Amino acid sequence: MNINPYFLFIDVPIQAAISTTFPYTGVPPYSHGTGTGYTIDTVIRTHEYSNKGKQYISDVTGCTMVDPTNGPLPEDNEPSAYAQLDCVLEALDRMDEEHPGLFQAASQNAMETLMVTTVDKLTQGRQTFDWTVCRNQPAATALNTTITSFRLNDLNGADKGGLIPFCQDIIDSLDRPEMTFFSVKNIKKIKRIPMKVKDKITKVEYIKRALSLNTMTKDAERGKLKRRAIATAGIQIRGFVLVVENLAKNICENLEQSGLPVGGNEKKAKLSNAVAKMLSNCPPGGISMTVTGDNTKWNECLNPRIFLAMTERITRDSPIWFRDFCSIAPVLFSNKIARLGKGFMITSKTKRLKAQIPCPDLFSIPLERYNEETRAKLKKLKPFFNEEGTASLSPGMMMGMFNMLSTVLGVAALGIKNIGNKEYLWDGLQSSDDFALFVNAKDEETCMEGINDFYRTCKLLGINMSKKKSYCNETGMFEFTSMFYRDGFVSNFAMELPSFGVAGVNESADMAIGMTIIKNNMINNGMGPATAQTAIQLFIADYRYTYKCHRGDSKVEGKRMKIIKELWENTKGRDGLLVADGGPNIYNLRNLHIPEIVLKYNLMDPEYKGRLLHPQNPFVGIKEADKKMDYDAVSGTHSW
Amino acid sequence: GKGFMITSKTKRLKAQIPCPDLFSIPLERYNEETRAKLKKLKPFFNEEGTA
Amino acid sequence: EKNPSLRMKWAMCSNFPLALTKGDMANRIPLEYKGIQLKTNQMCSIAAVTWWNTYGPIGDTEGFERVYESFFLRKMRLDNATWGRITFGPVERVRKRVLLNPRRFLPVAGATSAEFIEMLHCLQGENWRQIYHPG
Amino acid sequence: GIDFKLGQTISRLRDISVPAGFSNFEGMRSYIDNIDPKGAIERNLARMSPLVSVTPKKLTWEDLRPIGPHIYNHELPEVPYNAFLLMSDELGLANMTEGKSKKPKTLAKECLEKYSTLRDQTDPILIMKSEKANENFLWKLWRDCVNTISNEEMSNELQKTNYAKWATGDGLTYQKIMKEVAIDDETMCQEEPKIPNKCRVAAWVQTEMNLLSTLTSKRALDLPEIGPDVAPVEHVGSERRKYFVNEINYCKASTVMMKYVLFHTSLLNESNASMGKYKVIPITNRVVNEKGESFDMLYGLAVKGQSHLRGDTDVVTVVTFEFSSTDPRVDSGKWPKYTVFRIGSLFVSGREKSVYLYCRVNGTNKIQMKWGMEARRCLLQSMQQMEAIVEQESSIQGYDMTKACFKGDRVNSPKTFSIGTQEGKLVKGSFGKALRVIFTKCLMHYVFGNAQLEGFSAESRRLLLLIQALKDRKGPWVFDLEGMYSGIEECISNNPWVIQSAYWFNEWLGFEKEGSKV
Amino acid sequence: WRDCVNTISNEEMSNELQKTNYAKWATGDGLTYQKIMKEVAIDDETMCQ
Repeated sequence: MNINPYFLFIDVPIQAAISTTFPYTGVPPYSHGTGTGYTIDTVIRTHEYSNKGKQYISDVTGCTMVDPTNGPLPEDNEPSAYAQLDCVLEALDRMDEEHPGLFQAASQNAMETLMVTTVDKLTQGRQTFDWTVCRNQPAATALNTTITSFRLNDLNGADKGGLIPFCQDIIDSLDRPEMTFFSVKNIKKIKRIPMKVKDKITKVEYIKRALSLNTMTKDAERGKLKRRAIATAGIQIRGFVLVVENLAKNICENLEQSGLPVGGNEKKAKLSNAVAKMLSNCPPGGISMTVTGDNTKWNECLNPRIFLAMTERITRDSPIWFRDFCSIAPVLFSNKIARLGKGFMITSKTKRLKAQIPCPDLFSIPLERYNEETRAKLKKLKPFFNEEGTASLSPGMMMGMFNMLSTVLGVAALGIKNIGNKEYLWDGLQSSDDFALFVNAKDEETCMEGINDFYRTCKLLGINMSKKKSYCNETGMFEFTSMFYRDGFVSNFAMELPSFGVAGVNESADMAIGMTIIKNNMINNGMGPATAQTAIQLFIADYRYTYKCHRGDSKVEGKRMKIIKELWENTKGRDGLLVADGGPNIYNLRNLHIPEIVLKYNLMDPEYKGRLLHPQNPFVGIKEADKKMDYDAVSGTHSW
Repeated sequence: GKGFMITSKTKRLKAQIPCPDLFSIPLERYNEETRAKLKKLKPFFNEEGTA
Repeated sequence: EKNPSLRMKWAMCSNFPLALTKGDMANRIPLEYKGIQLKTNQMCSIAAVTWWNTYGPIGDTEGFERVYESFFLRKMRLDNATWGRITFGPVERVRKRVLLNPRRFLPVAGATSAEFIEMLHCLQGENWRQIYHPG
Repeated sequence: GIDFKLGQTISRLRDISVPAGFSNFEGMRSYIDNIDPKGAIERNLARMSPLVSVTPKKLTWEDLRPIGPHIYNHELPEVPYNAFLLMSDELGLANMTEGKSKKPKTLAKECLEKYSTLRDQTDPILIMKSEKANENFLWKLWRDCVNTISNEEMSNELQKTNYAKWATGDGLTYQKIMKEVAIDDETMCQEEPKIPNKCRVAAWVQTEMNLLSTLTSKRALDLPEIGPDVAPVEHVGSERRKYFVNEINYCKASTVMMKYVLFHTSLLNESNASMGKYKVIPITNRVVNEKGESFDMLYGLAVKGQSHLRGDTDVVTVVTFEFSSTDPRVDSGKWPKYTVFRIGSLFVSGREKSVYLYCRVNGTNKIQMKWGMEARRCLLQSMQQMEAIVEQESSIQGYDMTKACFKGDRVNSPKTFSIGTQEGKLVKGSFGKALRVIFTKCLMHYVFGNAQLEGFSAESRRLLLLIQALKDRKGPWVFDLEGMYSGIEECISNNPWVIQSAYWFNEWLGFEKEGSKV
Repeated sequence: WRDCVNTISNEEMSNELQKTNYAKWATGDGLTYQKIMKEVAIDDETMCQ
């Protein structure tokens, strides 16, 4: 008798048991060593899909640029970045016709928001590339450092309030013959101390710094055998990017196909609505087929030049000042520069020695001293390599930069709905690089033609769909946004329930934030009662261990435990004790929305409540816990 | 004296072996000449490290 | 660090991870209590907090409820409420924009007042249903 | 108004960043604003070559073939055991305790004190050394742990700290030199990547699956209490919980999971507390049997050596010495990484049984320790399933089916699911057996998780959904199938779970084919 | 040799190498074995004579 776990699928649908098929209880595969190699494949891969375009030398930076747009049409089934401008405009024109006034409404709404926007908004985000230090620093730190350096070069506008003057000077800063800024200098005093120093760089150096994108390896990524590269941009492009993403978001919000702006429990509704609508529209006696789609090299075949065209088309009726503002981010992305990792490692086994060759000195060593894969990588990288350790990456995109705009382009291809007036009608859903397509036709053979026509049509817009990762079957069972639908039942089982542990802020808060997540999971992710009950148990065990607050009847020894045990005997009413004070846990499903302080107020003894709730106690981000999520908590001695 | 010295070149490691430990090592690790020398000196070798 | 919990796990075991204010109320905590170093001469130990709730002056609490009426209103709405039977049959939930507390798009099958939404987690279910009446 | 003027540099970038066929931005701007396309897509599609197409093919049971046929090749070596700790061959010295919580160092000393024959064993009987492990280094290191654990001092720091520098291999580390010397040095070249060996199925992976889903006499899963249940939903939730915990509490996988969580927790506490020193970290657990008696179980000791590295991915050498009662000679191909000594014997129930000590030099990062603490969510993963399964039954018939599903009732026989095969005949099992199998499957995903398991599980999902479509006669189509198979197969290199999972998938696929024929 | 010539031709009377690090590997000073204690050598099997 040999146990075969896969046999559970004989008596259960795979969708129902799909949760067990996902290894989300294990370590997310992290990146070990240099991510420099991975960044190089991205550059080689990105240019390999656009080498048939036009190659020229950029006069602003001297880099070797490649432009696959309007290039030769693809001849094979490999990924192709040769998007035809006329085809893209045709899709957008069809898109606008189906939603009259949408482009104008989004442009006007985006502008109104831009006028009111202030510089403090740029402080919201993730790690950004700081040109002053050539490193990665928080958005607030980078914004301040950029602001201070602009003051040195007399570039003002940041203090003027609105984002327009601040973004105006950024463009102005690109013309200054030399740029002065504060740099961190590590002088050896033995000790090493970093100080400020007034550093100056030339105009071309600043141009490259402004266009550069720091590259790391995508860590914690789940569901892939091989790592990749995740890039972050500097402050020079942030502000312009926020507006364009706002512009794309406004358009996408009004699209039925779009599923990227939609978030939460509405995804299940979107899946059900689309399949229901397509089945109803199915011709009598026809066949409705659904394609579980997936795009590979989705970011490496999208062109900033096309996004520049889309921004022009979306803002057709708008002031030139706004049209110029919305067209800057694509301009700074067509001339982007990819900073390559942190070099390579070369070792001698006989001498037991190792050394790190930095990126500027990649080709200073003979290529025969690199392994085969790196040797080939560097041979192909030479044309686009810069002497400062960076590689020119004009074609392609970087994941996560233009997500809303990419969805708009994908939805546009879905709106064609037919080719050659053939006897099929296709539609679907789109969210960033993930899509699902439904085709209705009189028979399967005509349905396949519709899918093949869609495949060819996508190739014309720069959208490549993976044949290896894509499959088709009759409508009613498909997958989208990593969600499984089957016969009217949606089985979202890919989100990993966040570690039900203390949020690490304080005792009363963590209990409030913790109990909020379980409640949200019940409401949103359809988390069941029992599993919700157990999620409470696991968190409490974690909560007591971290905070050293076990039940007063427990035999745990500790510094605070002795005081907790003393309080347990002293207090007459044990049920009123807080969990953090060694009190019993009284949380349940019905009461996942009341702070424990308020819960135990009635049961709390007069002495304990007065001590804990002393108006002037010596121990005393309350709204949102660092993504911003609100939690309900009560001020008290535990709020240190 | 002060004893022989044994080294491994695959790890760039070396160590002098004090005389009292002359026979704490398998003789198959000393050089053949010192191997014979110790195989002949064993009868008169004192436990403390004297002959 | 990039993980608040782990940073907090390491912080909790530290001798004096809590930052204490300066005042008379901060001087009534003993320096050491049966060996445990509550404070130092300011930095504070979590044991000092545990002592506060155990031994200390009983502060008055008269305006606490008035400051926190909303939460206490939630508590009494739960306490005075009544519970009915449970239906295990399939349920049909209509997506609507509802108010969580006395707004988000949620699937609700029945009363849509904020009283029911606040407890919605314990009422609706894929293959079960419960009858609830807020107090 | 607003005058957002453009500078000289930005304008020049804009001019050169236009699609092919435009000299400057103004030409591009005018073309988009004026020229209208009315069938450019149709013109291009006709002008596009016909060689590019989805080339779709109908999927049939004959199209589907076994995944990774190389796992049956008998020339390849048997995939070895590479988990951090012994799972089914584990032996833990039980010391009955009243229940008080004590420091791990004191727990180890008392457990070893009870077994004085093993603690005092100074002469090691080597059974097999893997390929390069130094028997003298490993044993001398082990005796360091026992002496340090059994000393009167309250610190777990190893007392040698200089023999351990080389016993653990810490001292055999390459020395970094400035870049200029390396550039000049011609003999310094980049190393080739370490390709993982291709192995074949091993009978020990199936055995662990068989053994770790079984019920034992010891339960190690204890959970905190919750508030009183006043609503029917709370009562049914508690009832479903009670049935679930009762069936998973005593499974061997539950005890194994807790040991992994506790060990990785102690490892992480020491990692921050200790940076450049060597520590002994007992591999302990807390268990309670049916009678309610609580035991302290010691599974070995581990030398967490140095660290001297702050971050996510930075190896911290860990040398594990784990007790076991299984002879490594029985399955030689399973322990090519372990240096195991025979350290003594004991009478578990009046019958003599050997006690070996498996030694191995391992490495870990901060993330692995962090995610080791997070191996209890396998409890959440395993349960979320039966909730759905029980819920689906409750939809069919009103009254709760938890009692019916697990034990049956007047109008419903207890639920059964196919669990395994014997002699080529499918076997059925209760809902408890399926629950334990599901829990164990989740645990092995954590234990054997790596880049290979993520790829196989994610890539194999496409095949699983294709088979589901075939079962429902939905007439699935695949644009290409060899490419899908190649992506799945490229991840089957040396991971025990992936190789075994491929064998299980092939077995299940054949059964589905036979069922389809009828 | 270039460092030698530069040091000799430098304005300062000092006659010591200004690099002090490249010469360390040029002369092979760093290419030396590291001495361990007798116990490990006894235990290890690859430490021959």
